[PDB]
Amino acid sequence: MDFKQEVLDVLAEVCQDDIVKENPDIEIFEEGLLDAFGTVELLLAIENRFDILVPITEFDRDVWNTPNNIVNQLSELKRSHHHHHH
Repeated sequence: MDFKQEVLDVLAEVCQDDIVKENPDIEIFEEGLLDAFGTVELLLAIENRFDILVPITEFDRDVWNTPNNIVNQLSELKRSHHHHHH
């Protein structure tokens, strides 16, 4: 499994647009590719696909602002925020 590519695929699914793969420095919020409800859908999908749980209070549109920067944030949280129900 390729974590970066799988994150980008989830993001593209939520945005309904593969522009996030073709232009991985695109400004997702400035370009209107993701809104609040889409953010919630993204964080839910990250939990459902990876068992990584990022609370909405840890999300920041300035930091999670491009596909590449989302991958980077998630890569940093991938151990510390990984759950596995016993």
